[PDB]
Amino acid sequence: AKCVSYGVSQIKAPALHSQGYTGSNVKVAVIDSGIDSSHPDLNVAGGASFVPSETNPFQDNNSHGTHVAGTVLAVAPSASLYAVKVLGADGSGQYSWIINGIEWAIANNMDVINMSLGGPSGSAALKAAVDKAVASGVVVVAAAGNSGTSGSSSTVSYPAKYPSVIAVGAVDSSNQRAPFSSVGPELDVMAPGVSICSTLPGNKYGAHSGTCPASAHVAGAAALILSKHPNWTNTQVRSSLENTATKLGDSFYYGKGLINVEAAAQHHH
Repeated sequence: AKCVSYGVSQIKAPALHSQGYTGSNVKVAVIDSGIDSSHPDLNVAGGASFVPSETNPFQDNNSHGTHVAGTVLAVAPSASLYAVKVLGADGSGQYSWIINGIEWAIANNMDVINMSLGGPSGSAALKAAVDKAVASGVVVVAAAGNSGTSGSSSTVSYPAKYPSVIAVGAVDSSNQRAPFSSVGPELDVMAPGVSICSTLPGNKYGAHSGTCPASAHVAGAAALILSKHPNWTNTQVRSSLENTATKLGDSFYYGKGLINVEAAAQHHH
């Protein structure tokens, strides 16, 4: 909203805005470090903390949750944000806390989960939680990871690496893969993730780079699509994003390409 960012244009969100679609009546769980709910540029509808040492989901001592929140609303100005705090100030959290956050999002009928986070290692418990959210009809979006490349090996973080999740990589303003953006066959789509200006705690603004801001754009895009097509299943929202992406190169690096929310929101299934 208040900090200008190229990313909103890049994914063609203004075309939805000009049609009157802004993500009205869409519940988006920001599963991250909290959201600074006292930021004048944010509104938070509810939330929960699962970080025993950081009990307030409506404060953010990391900054990532608040930056994600601002990007979600820049793309989908009318979206209802829920602050699901599973990470501490150092941007780390236990998988069990993450799972508790996912469980809360399912129980509270979230339309979209955004997981601005990933760990290097697998968990059947984490996989069961995202698979359950998808089975319950939630669109589950996650940052692909900031682990760069590892030759022919996947560097996609968990839970982005699970097939049920939409794994989002990062491009710059000229649609080139960001050097940090994780790669592999599990990568699904790309979005803007380089020098993204958004809300920071304490009524501040600033640029962040990562798959974290990239995932935020796709969570917002899912909210725009649901506002035009509130009857679409998560399966149909996901298909619309993947099948209408702008091809950018080899899928190992770029998945299906850059999301195009204008194209996605008029996809015929």
